[PDB]
Amino acid sequence: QVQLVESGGGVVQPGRSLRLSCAASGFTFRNYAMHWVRQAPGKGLEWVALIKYDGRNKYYADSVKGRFSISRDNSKNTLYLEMNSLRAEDTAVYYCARDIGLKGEHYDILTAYGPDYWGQGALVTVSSASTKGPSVFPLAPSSTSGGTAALGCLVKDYFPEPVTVSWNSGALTSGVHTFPAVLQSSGLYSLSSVVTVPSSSLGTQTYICNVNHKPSNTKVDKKAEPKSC
Amino acid sequence: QVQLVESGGGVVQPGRSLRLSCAASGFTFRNYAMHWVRQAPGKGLEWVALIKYDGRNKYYADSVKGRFSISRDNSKNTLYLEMNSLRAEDTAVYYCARDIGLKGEHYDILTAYGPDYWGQGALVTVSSASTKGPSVFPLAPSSTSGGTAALGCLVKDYFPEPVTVSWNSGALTSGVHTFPAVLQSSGLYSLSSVVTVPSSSLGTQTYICNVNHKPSNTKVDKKAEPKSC
Amino acid sequence: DIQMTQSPSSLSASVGDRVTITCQASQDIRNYLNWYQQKPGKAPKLLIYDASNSETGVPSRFSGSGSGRDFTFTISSLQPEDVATYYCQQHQNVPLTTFGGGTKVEIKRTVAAPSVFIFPPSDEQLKSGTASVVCLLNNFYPREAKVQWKVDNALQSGNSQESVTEQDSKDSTYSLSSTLTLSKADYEKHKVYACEVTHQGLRSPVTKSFNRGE
Amino acid sequence: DIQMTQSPSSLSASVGDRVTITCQASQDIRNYLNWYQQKPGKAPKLLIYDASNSETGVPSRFSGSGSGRDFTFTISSLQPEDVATYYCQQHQNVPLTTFGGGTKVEIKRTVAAPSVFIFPPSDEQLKSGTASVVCLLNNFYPREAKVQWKVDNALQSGNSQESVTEQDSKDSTYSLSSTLTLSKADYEKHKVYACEVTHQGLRSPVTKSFNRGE
Amino acid sequence: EVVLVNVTENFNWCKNDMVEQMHEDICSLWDQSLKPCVKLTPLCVSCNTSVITQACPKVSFEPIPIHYCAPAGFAILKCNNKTFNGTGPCTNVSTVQCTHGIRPVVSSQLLLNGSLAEEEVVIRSCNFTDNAKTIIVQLNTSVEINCTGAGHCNIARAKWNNTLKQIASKLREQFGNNKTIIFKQSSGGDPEIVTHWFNCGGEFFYCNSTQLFNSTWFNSGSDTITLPCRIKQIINMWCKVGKMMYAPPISGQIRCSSNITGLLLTRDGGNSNNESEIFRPGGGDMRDNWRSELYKYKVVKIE
Amino acid sequence: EVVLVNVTENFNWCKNDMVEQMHEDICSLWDQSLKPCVKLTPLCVGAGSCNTSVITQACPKVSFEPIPIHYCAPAGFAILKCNNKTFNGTGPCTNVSTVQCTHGIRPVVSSQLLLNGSLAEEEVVIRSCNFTDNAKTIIVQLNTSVEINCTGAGHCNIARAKWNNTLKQIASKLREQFGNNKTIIFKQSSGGDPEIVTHWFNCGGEFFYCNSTQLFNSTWFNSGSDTITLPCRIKQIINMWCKVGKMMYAPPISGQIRCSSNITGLLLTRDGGNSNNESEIFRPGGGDMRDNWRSELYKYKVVKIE
Ligand SMILES: *[C@@H]1O[C@H](CO)[C@@H](O)[C@H](O)[C@H]1NC(C)=O
Ligand SMILES: *[C@@H]1O[C@H](CO)[C@@H](O)[C@H](O)[C@H]1NC(C)=O
Ligand SMILES: *[C@@H]1O[C@H](CO)[C@@H](O)[C@H](O)[C@H]1NC(C)=O
Ligand SMILES: *[C@@H]1O[C@H](CO)[C@@H](O)[C@H](O)[C@H]1NC(C)=O
Ligand SMILES: *[C@@H]1O[C@H](CO)[C@@H](O)[C@H](O)[C@H]1NC(C)=O
Ligand SMILES: *[C@@H]1O[C@H](CO)[C@@H](O)[C@H](O)[C@H]1NC(C)=O
Ligand SMILES: *[C@@H]1O[C@H](CO)[C@@H](O)[C@H](O)[C@H]1NC(C)=O
Ligand SMILES: *[C@@H]1O[C@H](CO)[C@@H](O)[C@H](O)[C@H]1NC(C)=O
Ligand SMILES: *[C@@H]1O[C@H](CO)[C@@H](O)[C@H](O)[C@H]1NC(C)=O
Ligand SMILES: *[C@@H]1O[C@H](CO)[C@@H](O)[C@H](O)[C@H]1NC(C)=O
Ligand SMILES: *[C@@H]1O[C@H](CO)[C@@H](O)[C@H](O)[C@H]1NC(C)=O
Ligand SMILES: *[C@@H]1O[C@H](CO)[C@@H](O)[C@H](O)[C@H]1NC(C)=O
Ligand SMILES: *[C@@H]1O[C@H](CO)[C@@H](O)[C@H](O)[C@H]1NC(C)=O
Ligand SMILES: *[C@@H]1O[C@H](CO)[C@@H](O)[C@H](O)[C@H]1NC(C)=O
Ligand SMILES: *[C@@H]1O[C@H](CO)[C@@H](O)[C@H](O)[C@H]1NC(C)=O
Ligand SMILES: *[C@@H]1O[C@H](CO)[C@@H](O)[C@H](O)[C@H]1NC(C)=O
Ligand SMILES: *[C@@H]1O[C@H](CO)[C@@H](O)[C@H](O)[C@H]1NC(C)=O
Ligand SMILES: *[C@@H]1O[C@H](CO)[C@@H](O)[C@H](O)[C@H]1NC(C)=O
Ligand SMILES: *[C@@H]1O[C@H](CO)[C@@H](O)[C@H](O)[C@H]1NC(C)=O
Ligand SMILES: *[C@@H]1O[C@H](CO)[C@@H](O)[C@H](O)[C@H]1NC(C)=O
Ligand SMILES: *[C@@H]1O[C@H](CO)[C@@H](O)[C@H](O)[C@H]1NC(C)=O
Ligand SMILES: *[C@@H]1O[C@H](CO)[C@@H](O)[C@H](O)[C@H]1NC(C)=O
Ligand SMILES: *[C@@H]1O[C@H](CO)[C@@H](O)[C@H](O)[C@H]1NC(C)=O
Ligand SMILES: *[C@@H]1O[C@H](CO)[C@@H](O)[C@H](O)[C@H]1NC(C)=O
Ligand SMILES: *[C@@H]1O[C@H](CO)[C@@H](O)[C@H](O)[C@H]1NC(C)=O
Ligand SMILES: *[C@@H]1O[C@H](CO)[C@@H](O)[C@H](O)[C@H]1NC(C)=O
Ligand SMILES: *[C@@H]1O[C@H](CO)[C@@H](O)[C@H](O)[C@H]1NC(C)=O
Ligand SMILES: *[C@@H]1O[C@H](CO)[C@@H](O)[C@H](O)[C@H]1NC(C)=O
Repeated sequence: QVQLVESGGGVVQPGRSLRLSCAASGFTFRNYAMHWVRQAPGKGLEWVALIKYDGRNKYYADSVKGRFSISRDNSKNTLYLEMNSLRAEDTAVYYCARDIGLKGEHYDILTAYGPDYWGQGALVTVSSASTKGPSVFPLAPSSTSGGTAALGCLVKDYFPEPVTVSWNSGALTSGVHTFPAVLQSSGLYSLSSVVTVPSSSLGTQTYICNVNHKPSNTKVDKKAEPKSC
Repeated sequence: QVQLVESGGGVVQPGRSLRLSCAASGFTFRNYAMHWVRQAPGKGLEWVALIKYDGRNKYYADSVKGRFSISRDNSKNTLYLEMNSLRAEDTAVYYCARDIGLKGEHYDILTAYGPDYWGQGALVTVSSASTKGPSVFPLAPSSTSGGTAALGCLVKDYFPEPVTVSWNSGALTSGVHTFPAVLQSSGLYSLSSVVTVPSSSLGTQTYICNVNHKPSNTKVDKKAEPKSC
Repeated sequence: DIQMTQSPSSLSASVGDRVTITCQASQDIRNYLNWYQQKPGKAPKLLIYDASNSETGVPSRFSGSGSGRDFTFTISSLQPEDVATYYCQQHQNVPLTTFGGGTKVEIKRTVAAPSVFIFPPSDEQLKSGTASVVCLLNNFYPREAKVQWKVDNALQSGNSQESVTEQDSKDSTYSLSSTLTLSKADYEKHKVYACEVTHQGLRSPVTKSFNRGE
Repeated sequence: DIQMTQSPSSLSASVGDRVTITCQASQDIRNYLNWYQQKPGKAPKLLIYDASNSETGVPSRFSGSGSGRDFTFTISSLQPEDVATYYCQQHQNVPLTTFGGGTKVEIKRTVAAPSVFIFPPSDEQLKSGTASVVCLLNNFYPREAKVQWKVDNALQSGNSQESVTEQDSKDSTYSLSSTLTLSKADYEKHKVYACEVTHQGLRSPVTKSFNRGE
Repeated sequence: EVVLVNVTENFNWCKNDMVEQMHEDICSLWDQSLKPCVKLTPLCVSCNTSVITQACPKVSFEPIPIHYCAPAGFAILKCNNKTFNGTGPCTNVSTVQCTHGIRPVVSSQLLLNGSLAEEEVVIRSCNFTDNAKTIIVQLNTSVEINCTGAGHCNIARAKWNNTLKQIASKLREQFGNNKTIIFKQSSGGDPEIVTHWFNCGGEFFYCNSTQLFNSTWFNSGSDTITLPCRIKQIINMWCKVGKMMYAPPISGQIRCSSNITGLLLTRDGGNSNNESEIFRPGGGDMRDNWRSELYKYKVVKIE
Repeated sequence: EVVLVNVTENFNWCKNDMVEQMHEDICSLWDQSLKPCVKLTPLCVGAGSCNTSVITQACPKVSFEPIPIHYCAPAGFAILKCNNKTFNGTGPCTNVSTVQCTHGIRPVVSSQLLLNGSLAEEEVVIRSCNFTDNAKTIIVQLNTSVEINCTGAGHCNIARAKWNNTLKQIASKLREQFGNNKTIIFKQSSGGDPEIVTHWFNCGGEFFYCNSTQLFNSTWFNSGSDTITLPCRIKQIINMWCKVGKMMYAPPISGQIRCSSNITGLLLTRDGGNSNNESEIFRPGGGDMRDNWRSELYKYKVVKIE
């Protein structure tokens, strides 16, 4: 159960500082080097920082030298990365990764051998804006209506990313299409989520829109149902 | 979510008695008349019994008058039908149905207006035989083997009907062909279930035969895989 | 106690066509008549209620008409999945009654060839004692098809049962299954097990063989 | 500090085909090179480590080769879900580096028609003040598709945003979403809201309309 | 009869055996009734004289009041609190040997020939929080409803509209003072519970009460509403005490059409808790009917 | 120096500030060492006439040897020393001495194997800050040293017979701590940075990384060559050089210091969870130098001289 969970995502205004963590588990943490890697929204992967097992030797990218600080508490199996003087360009997703050990297929003693397991990421947005809750509205079916019908939800006016949508508490996956968020003119995001179901079951089944904007402790649940009384 | 679930199917020897139920939900049960309808295996639909909302007035077919008893507990939203002196000819599928209300059809006042929602049925077999578990065997592919290949399972030697087969926990429908059961000379049933898949995926995919003979609490899962070591 | 008549008992009809079913009651029942549709295996469905009313959700192509003793169910444009058995019911009186067996509509389509497969007995089954050899004819039309069995070129009889699905809802094609059951003792004996099939759209009998190796 | 080059930047390829990606380092890095695969949205995955080694669990069809300054990632038989962005990384030195953006592989399949839907503004939303009308194009290929808006036959502009998923992993089909945002004041005005879509595999522009009379 | 002074007792109408008894036993019973008048019409040829004649011969059958009388050694406690709710202690109590005059009338949705509330409109429920439990409305002003055998019932629309308002308001007063109250037709079911079903001795009326329950309240045609009716006989609903069956009066015999004094509403629950509440015509359960009249009684031992 | 009579004190080696100090401060330090020998050969002239003999001095090679470091109790304090030959660290010692200085410790950075250390006096000893915590490192202390010959060429040699026997003794003393009828299994490191996966150690300036997979690959109580040779990688690590203030101390050059030493201890780590049935699994551990220092400082504690 090799797991790396990042925590400490959220917002932070240009100039301030933030510290992210990585709760590692399922492998002797105090024996592996750990990596921080970030990814500008829509752009490629950029290696940020490294730290050897004992916590001594640290290695940084030129794009952060003197602003970021990698560290670790081998007693709480947690990896840390504090960032100072955050610019608009630091707005990215931040992954932590475990460096492959020293497998027999290697034969020389290098500084790092590369990441193998990554965390599921933690979104950090450098904005002088404020957070906001999502307003959830239904998209109901209609009346060919003798085959398959499509319904869904509308998550509108929120900040920042993301908002993980699921259906029937996860009991419905095939057919789901959660769209990428769109940046409106009001600086607020918005996305839709649809699904395809047999119209021969638009009267004997229940569907639930499970929105979850965690950065604002929002957890809405809305019901999709046909109209006409 | 208008649902009618029958329960109490199974076996019963000629002369004995059985009582079936119908868990109704998604509509004020205490306001509708309820129907019992049966269907001899392979034959047409035969209306068996009716009961008005309050449970007072009951109406029976001549094919049961004095043997069957329809009733209801408007407090448990359940409909009941107890059957005495079961013959070999009572071996059938038993549906419960909700009588259409009094739609604004301009209308006159009738005893019944006909069923609209039916239950998914409950199989009752009047046999002096005993139940038995299914033995599940694989049908593996082969080596044109550069296009599409067919595999499946073999559910053999069981009793009584039915045995609902699915694939990959329901995550595979298109291509499925569950055949009607065949009555062997040993009084035991048997059916097959096949499916068509791309032979360009007979090495990177997993298929699962999900048998479920509920009358004997059997739930086997078997793996389909090519041979040659 | 009212006797109901339907016509025809069964009918073949190409997709896109218009199917007409007539209902005829022994005595005047005004417009108190419902039409039900039962697909293969599934549970019945209400399509039309009181002679000429469409249920909600029911496809746009289903309609009803009539009153008195003469009624008429009608699919404007047959679709592949409309293949089912259709019943008419009267509620002018109890007991309720229909034409037992109703009307079975089936699709007529373009003759399609039967992709034939053959599966030898599973090892797990050679243990139990009885060996069952299967034979598949997949997605074909029409339903008529002769299947034969051969062991070392020796035609078998009596020891064979077959089972064929009802007409597909998507491509209107049947699928057949023939099983040859023999004890483990009569199995070890012979080496070459075969399966000869004959279908209209199959210019000449196809075969599928093997042996207890590979 | 080593510069990494990948080729191609992007590539379309039919399922079943063999995809080849090349990596080229500014200086000799022996065999110290890893290949990573990042599906849409998900987090990166290790496929090959040290030039030519398969991680455990990694599918059987992924391989690597090379040494020095020339490397080569290779999918023997592309599968529908192999659609992702692929990065190569070097660890002969710090800082670690890749080709920023790597190689985006996408599937080429059979042109599929866009099942189009249209959902009017929820009542719960007419209250908040702003009315958002949606429009769905489901499971279609290719990605190119013109969507248009019409109110009482009056083409709109500027007030429309669209959002399209990345290529599906099962059926390799995109899905598009176009939203028309107008205040409750500009909504009550017009009666017939429409949605005209144009897709390659759509012989002629499809439409979906309605009104505030449900 | 004898009003108890300062004494308070405990009532619980939803556990009141009178209702059960009164419901198992008890038939309607009609007696012949003569309602004579005179017509005096002028005789002009000089308008000297005038001919007085008696002429309202029509003999009609009228319902006979039934009283539940406390058994030997027991008595009936009667709440005099003009706006009592059924459960709880009554601070004003009487002791009577017999209940008031109840004229049994089978019906759903509308309560006919019943007792009007003394002060303001009253609504009651065995449990307001349980949407299944039937709500019993008791107007303080009766709404006349004219039903002819021809097959229709008439109601002054103005009088009904106003009656609705009063009900809606007393519901708005039970489910949040700023809620929109909606009346909708029955959700569906057997004819008896979907139509305004009631007896006219032997004959049963089924009435399309869809026009009575079709309005929204506090949401910022003709002068007389006419309901379509079907009229069917129901022998199995005739009084059957032992071997004897009691055939009610024949037709034009009994005078159909009465006074609405109550309603039987049922509340729509679930996802109906926010912008508004929805109520539909209910009943079909006669015990609810009997409670409408027996809420203020309880049988006890005379100590 | 002065053995306390009848007096007993409380020790707790897992809370011993000597270890922390000794670990923050303290470098290795090498001094030149002359190990001269004399050869004498007979002078045969004709036949049987070996009347004379020629004595001559040999063995010029100057090598650098590690200088012993002693931790000395500060002014006004002293060091309490356990003499109980099989002490476990925590608890009261019934036999105690008072010394001004600890014994001679020759600091040697390493993981998995403890080099140039103090052998246990009686039998093999195993220690842990908490045996029930699989994370806590197990410190083994042999009572017989295993010679290990490492050449700069890039390999280390160990008499297989001597190792096999050393394993048995360890396995047995573990079987004695985790159920007398358990199968003891030694397996290679589960993986990690090179320093903790290989037998990593210093030879002054230069660092050896050794494939100790052949040392930890056996099952015990489950009823090749005469010399094991370990593959080695030799890398320099300046950042691991002694840095006191402005000065950096460059250790001796190469053939200068004599690589290869005596194994006197091990650093095992136990596999927990599921492996709590019939057998237990131990893998080479360490990489945490505080564990190393504890291996030598278990029997000391600093106190005020009253
Ligand atoms: C060292 O060599 C052994 C034996 O060949 C091999 O199994 C292993 O891969 C190597 N150990 C490590 C961790 O490199
Ligand atoms: C009754 O008639 C009205 C029109 O007068 C119609 O709208 C409604 O559907 C009918 N209601 C019922 C339940 O029959
Ligand atoms: C009833 O209450 C009144 C007023 O509180 C009190 O004065 C009186 O004593 C009580 N009853 C009688 C019988 O007087
Ligand atoms: C009348 O009823 C109300 C409400 O149930 C109750 O609170 C009050 O005590 C009663 N008042 C009288 C006059 O007894
Ligand atoms: C009746 O009155 C009592 C208090 O007099 C009160 O507790 C109870 O809630 C009332 N019942 C109803 C149904 O309002
Ligand atoms: C009791 O009832 C009378 C009328 O019957 C009325 O004056 C008042 O409600 C009650 N009187 C008392 C004792 O408070
Ligand atoms: C009847 O009661 C209502 C309160 O629901 C009140 O507004 C109305 O004035 C009363 N009418 C009469 C005449 O008592
Ligand atoms: C009424 O019903 C609700 C819901 O069923 C229940 O929680 C409540 O306890 C009941 N009230 C009383 C007084 O019994
Ligand atoms: C019913 O008839 C009466 C005459 O007895 C008349 O006064 C009343 O207005 C009629 N009712 C309605 C509401 O039409
Ligand atoms: C009562 O009914 C009339 C129609 O007769 C309607 O116009 C009016 O809004 C209603 N008035 C009330 C009581 O609000
Ligand atoms: C129902 O009420 C609506 C709105 O009040 C009105 O437009 C219509 O006349 C009524 N229709 C029926 C079915 O009675
Ligand atoms: C709240 O109450 C008022 C009556 O005072 C009503 O008219 C209004 O519609 C209610 N609010 C809404 C809009 O639901
Ligand atoms: C209601 O009462 C009146 C007058 O007492 C009577 O003529 C009529 O028949 C009664 N209505 C019913 C439905 O019993
Ligand atoms: C309604 O009640 C009044 C007063 O009792 C009566 O005059 C009228 O005739 C009644 N209507 C019917 C139809 O009973
Ligand atoms: C409707 O629902 C909310 C909970 O979502 C509840 O707290 C409240 O009663 C209603 N909201 C408002 C605006 O009153
Ligand atoms: C110290 O302990 C020993 C053994 O228990 C005891 O015999 C002796 O009397 C004690 N003190 C001395 C030094 O005599
Ligand atoms: C030394 O310590 C051990 C426990 O580890 C104890 O059993 C033994 O008795 C002690 N030695 C002496 C001679 O007291
Ligand atoms: C270690 O030895 C001491 C004696 O010095 C003994 O009292 C204690 O039980 C042992 N402690 C542990 C944890 O092994
Ligand atoms: C104390 O240590 C010495 C050995 O150094 C020896 O006398 C014995 O182990 C201990 N003495 C006692 C108290 O028995
Ligand atoms: C060292 O101790 C062990 C017990 O762990 C014993 O087997 C071995 O013979 C001892 N060696 C010597 C020479 O003391
Ligand atoms: C020893 O280890 C166990 C198991 O983790 C732990 O629960 C216990 O607290 C530890 N004891 C001490 C004193 O650390
Ligand atoms: C280590 O060196 C010694 C000589 O000092 C030699 O005898 C021994 O064989 C070497 N190591 C082994 C055991 O191979
Ligand atoms: C010691 O090692 C040899 C191989 O060198 C092995 O065969 C034998 O089993 C071991 N003997 C002991 C001490 O158990
Ligand atoms: C462990 O020892 C076995 C022989 O007992 C040998 O085949 C194998 O190479 C060793 N395992 C590893 C991981 O090197
Ligand atoms: C003890 O050792 C044997 C191996 O010789 C092992 O197989 C067995 O499980 C152990 N006995 C038990 C169960 O105590
Ligand atoms: C260990 O000790 C010997 C002799 O003191 C020395 O020559 C050698 O350098 C040391 N080995 C290590 C690795 O420190
Ligand atoms: C190893 O151990 C012995 C002391 O027991 C020593 O004489 C020998 O020279 C040592 N060898 C090394 C390499 O230090
Ligand atoms: C514990 O014993 C069982 C039974 O022999 C064995 O299968 C299992 O692998 C052992 N546990 C571990 C972690 O080795």
